[PDB]
Amino acid sequence: ATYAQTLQNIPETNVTTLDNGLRVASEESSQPTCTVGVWIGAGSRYENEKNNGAGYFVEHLAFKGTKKRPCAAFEKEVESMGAHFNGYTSREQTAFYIKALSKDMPKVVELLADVVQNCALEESQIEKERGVILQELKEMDNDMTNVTFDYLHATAFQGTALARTVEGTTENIKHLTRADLASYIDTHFKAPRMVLAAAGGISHKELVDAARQHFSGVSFTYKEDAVPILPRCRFTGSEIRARDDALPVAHVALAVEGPGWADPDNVVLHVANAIIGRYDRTFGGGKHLSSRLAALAVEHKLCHSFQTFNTSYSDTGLFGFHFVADPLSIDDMMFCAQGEWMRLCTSTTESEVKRAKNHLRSAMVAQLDGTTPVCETIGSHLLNYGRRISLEEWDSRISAVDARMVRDVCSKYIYDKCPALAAVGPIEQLLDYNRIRSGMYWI
Amino acid sequence: ALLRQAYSALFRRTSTFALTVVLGAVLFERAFDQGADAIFEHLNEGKLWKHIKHKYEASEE
Amino acid sequence: VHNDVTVPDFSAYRREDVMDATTSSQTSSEDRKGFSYLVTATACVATAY
Repeated sequence: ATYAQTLQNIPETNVTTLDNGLRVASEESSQPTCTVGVWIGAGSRYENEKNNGAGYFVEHLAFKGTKKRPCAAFEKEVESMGAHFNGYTSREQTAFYIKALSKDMPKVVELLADVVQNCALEESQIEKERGVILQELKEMDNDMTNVTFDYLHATAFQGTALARTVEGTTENIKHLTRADLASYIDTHFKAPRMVLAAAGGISHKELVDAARQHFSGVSFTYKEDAVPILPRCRFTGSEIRARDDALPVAHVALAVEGPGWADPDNVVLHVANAIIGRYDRTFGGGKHLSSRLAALAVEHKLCHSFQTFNTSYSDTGLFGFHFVADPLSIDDMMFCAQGEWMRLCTSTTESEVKRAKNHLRSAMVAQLDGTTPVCETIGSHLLNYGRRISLEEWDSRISAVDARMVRDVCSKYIYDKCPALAAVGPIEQLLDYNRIRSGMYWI
Repeated sequence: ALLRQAYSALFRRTSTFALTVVLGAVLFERAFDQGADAIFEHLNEGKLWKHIKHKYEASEE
Repeated sequence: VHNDVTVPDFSAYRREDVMDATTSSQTSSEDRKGFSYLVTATACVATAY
């Protein structure tokens, strides 16, 4: 029963829209258990300077209870049905979802609706979470990788909204008002911008009837039905070096502006990132690993790890790589890294893309390893790509990619481009933007 | 857009850049050398053997 | 905390074509690069001469 076929067999993802704008979608499996959630098209990018951190503060309350069912009432009801509720909030995408028995499919939707709509926002709890978020910041600040990507955005998108952290400023957390969290919810958590997605043993029809029932938003004026278009974020070849010779290792991330969800090149970009891949000191492969960079990394003890990435966004994106190294091998590593990038633009081989494509498909499949991940793909696809994109399609697109294509596309986005750099730790060895800028050409 | 076209077609690829420099010099040379001489000779009219020449060059006998 | 860190403002130095934080800097890139590389290319021509 060849791969090809198993692909065209996976049940189609159904989507139906309500009069309020809400879009309900789902992929039905025989699974006795399931996952359902609302993927809102909101994040820190929608926040401005005065409320940076709202969507995150709000994330901390969508679970402390609603108007109808207060704290214990909510938790008790949810804990007692063996369900798992949890979510997240990115720069331009927020999500809240539950993992429950396909049986409870309809009661969950009710619960979801009650959260996005009737958050209690108990002004008593607010002051508590305020101290919690402040505490999580102290912690997240010790996560070099995070510090490094935030900074990456901080300078690559300096001057724009995309250059803000999701968690927000220490001041905003200390001062946001119930009212602020209030309007945040009112302004963003809106039907035409939300997506009720589900995966598992669930009837799409049953799913949508339940949606109609509690997700009964009303829309009178045109304004309400409209989805705002965010102001464009300006990428800037720049660098931010936060140095502290006291930290054990050093983090380095370099990137170029990426196209954005909609753009087909992304496929090619992924196939490329698939060649250089990623590495880490516990990869059994060793000196024989296929990725030259990885291989080089191993042969020269160049880094405790490295990883490529193609972080997409609506209108923009970040295509780069990140590596952790010892103070004294930062240069050799950076050198080799740009080396492979230049190689991508100038000499990618068919054999490489062949391996890359296979590896990619495999990752593509792992993206749908369970109701939750599958669900996450739906919520995001609709939200980002507008519709759903089947593995059969992705797989198609991927197959079209070839060396020539990789080189052209990579040259297009990499060659002779002013990159964005972020470095943290004992970064004295790696140095000079110029020296790095010249690494952008010839290979 | 010359800057774009120029960049896009000459300055981007390290090779085309080099060739452009070679080609450049060539055209630049001719142009420069000619004009330079022109300016010099002009500032020195009738004083150069170029100018005097004809009075004795296959002019007598 | 690293969240309180902002890249400063570089308007006093930015090239007129990338001053507006809401315009894809990319469109003006080929010129910004085209111009500078032209200077260089010319310098090479001169030296070559």
